[PDB]
Amino acid sequence: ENVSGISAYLLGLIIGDGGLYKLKYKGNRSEYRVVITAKSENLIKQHIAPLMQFLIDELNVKSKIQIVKGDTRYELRVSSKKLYYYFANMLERIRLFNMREQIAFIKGLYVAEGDMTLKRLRIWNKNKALLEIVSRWLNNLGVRNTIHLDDHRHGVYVLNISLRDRIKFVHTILS
DNA sequence: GCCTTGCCGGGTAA
DNA sequence: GTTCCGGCGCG
DNA sequence: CGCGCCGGAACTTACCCGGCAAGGC
Ligand SMILES: [Cl-]
Ligand SMILES: [Mn+2]
Repeated sequence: ENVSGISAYLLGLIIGDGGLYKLKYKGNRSEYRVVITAKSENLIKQHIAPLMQFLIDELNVKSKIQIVKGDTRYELRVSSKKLYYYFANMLERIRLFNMREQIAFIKGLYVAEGDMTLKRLRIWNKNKALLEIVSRWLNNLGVRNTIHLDDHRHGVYVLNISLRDRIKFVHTILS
């Protein structure tokens, strides 16, 4: 479906450059947040937000897309119990993504946490198990890759995509 | 040569 | 990237 | 009383970038 794909992509952005938060305030107040942060307000307004808005319309979510200016980056924020569980449940069923979703999701994760220089093809994350999942999808799409611990200061692993397959990767995934 | 990729420090964009 | 804050709405 | 959407803001740190050098054809 068109929404499952846009969903997979947004989840990549979210995991890569934002998050999902179940907040608890005093006294017994709460909030659920779907967040993507970025340096460029323009990317957020022009590229990311129209995608999220579509998803919101599609799910009859009522919350508004908030764009908040932070000291170091802009934050897209949807304050919504519904949107939150939607993405959170999807994250839990990640291993079952089909090809369409796999691709969309890797695209989102790469845009967010990849080497966009493209001189090398790399993805960074502290979650090894998440990288191992991506690694297998790639291998099965004919894109060889390795994982090792890149940054010993912060426990950040890198998924390195063999440049022998640079073309199949840039073409297949970053479409 | 040249290409690839593991290594590792800077500092800003998460 | 994450979690405080004070606000508000609502059964 | 209990919870869930707003609008920030302060707070922390995980990324991305990019030079180097070892191994391979
Ligand atoms: Cl995971
Ligand atoms: Mn990023």
